Amino acid sequence: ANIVGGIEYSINNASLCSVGFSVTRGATKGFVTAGHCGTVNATARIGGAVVGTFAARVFPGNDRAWVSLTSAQTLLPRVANGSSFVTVRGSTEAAVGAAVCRSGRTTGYQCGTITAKNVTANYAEGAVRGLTQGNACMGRGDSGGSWITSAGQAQGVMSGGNVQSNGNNCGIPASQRSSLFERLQPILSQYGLSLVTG
Amino acid sequence: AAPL
Repeated sequence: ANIVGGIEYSINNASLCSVGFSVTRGATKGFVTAGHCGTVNATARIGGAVVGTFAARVFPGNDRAWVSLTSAQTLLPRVANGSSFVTVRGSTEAAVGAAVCRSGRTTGYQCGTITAKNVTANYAEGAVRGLTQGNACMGRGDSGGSWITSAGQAQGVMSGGNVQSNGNNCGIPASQRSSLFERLQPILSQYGLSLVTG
Repeated sequence: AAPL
């Protein structure tokens, strides 16, 4: 499968999540995603084909994971935006007030700005600390998906937020959305990964 | 808040 940020993957033929970013670890290909999406050794599939298994994760506390993929997958330095692409150029962290977009299998590519850093989410499973908050909208299934600036700086992966009864927060004004992402920096160093860029 |  071609690995692009934002696309759908299923875990152990049940849950769906979105791919974060194509990365490598030595000769191993992989992608970073959300920790809540699967447990170590869960099987990830893209379009019905097996592409890899979860190598590691942290959830709750943090919300991160990386899947190592088989040799046959194609890693790409891109994030889906409809039928087009955002090229990944690095991982400089943007500050509060910067514009940012996120891509994921449920609401597609949505943009907005960062409103706060170091936010704690109280999930049913336990607190997730250190999250960055944006007001781009998102829905169930977007988790693990890419957060990136128009300029190509990867910011993190979708963790969660406040969804209404329709499964997303896109029908509530930007001023009321809380959309939370796990910063990418610490996931790259924690796992020794390198981002693929173009 | 919910994960996703």
